[PDB]
Amino acid sequence: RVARLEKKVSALEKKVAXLEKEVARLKKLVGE
Amino acid sequence: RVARLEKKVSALEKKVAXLEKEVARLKKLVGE
Amino acid sequence: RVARLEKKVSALEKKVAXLEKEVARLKKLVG
Ligand SMILES: *C(=O)c1ccc(NC(C)=O)cc1
Ligand SMILES: *C(=O)c1ccc(NC(C)=O)cc1
Ligand SMILES: *C(=O)c1ccc(NC(C)=O)cc1
Ligand SMILES: *C(=O)c1ccc(NC(C)=O)cc1
Repeated sequence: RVARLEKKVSALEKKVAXLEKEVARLKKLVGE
Repeated sequence: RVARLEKKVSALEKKVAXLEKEVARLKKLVGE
Repeated sequence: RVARLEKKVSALEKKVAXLEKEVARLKKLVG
């Protein structure tokens, strides 16, 4: 169970990094 | 401890799915 | 190993919170 969780967490980390970059680019495109 | 973590990771996987979908939609609307 | 996972999961939760806020703002401006 812990090994499987470790792999799920690593996958999530890669996706969240990404979303952060994508969100930062969209914020620039839309502007303020 | 591991069961509790599993629940948390499941909840995160759901939230990231979504964000991915929302971010794909916004990217299509902004273009580029 | 479990404590290392717990730290990683806490970190992700704070990051997803956020992304949700930022995305909610973007959705409102573009919608
Ligand atoms: C949990 O991810 C887990 C638990 C057991 C094993 N392997 C054994 C039982 O041979 C792998 C991973
Ligand atoms: C799409 O946003 C999407 C679709 C299915 C799920 N499933 C979870 C919430 O059980 C999440 C997000
Ligand atoms: C897991 O994150 C983990 C496992 C073992 C230890 N340390 C002790 C001494 O067993 C720390 C962290
Ligand atoms: C977002 O959910 C968030 C982050 C920081 C704060 N700080 C205030 C309330 O002290 C509120 C909400």
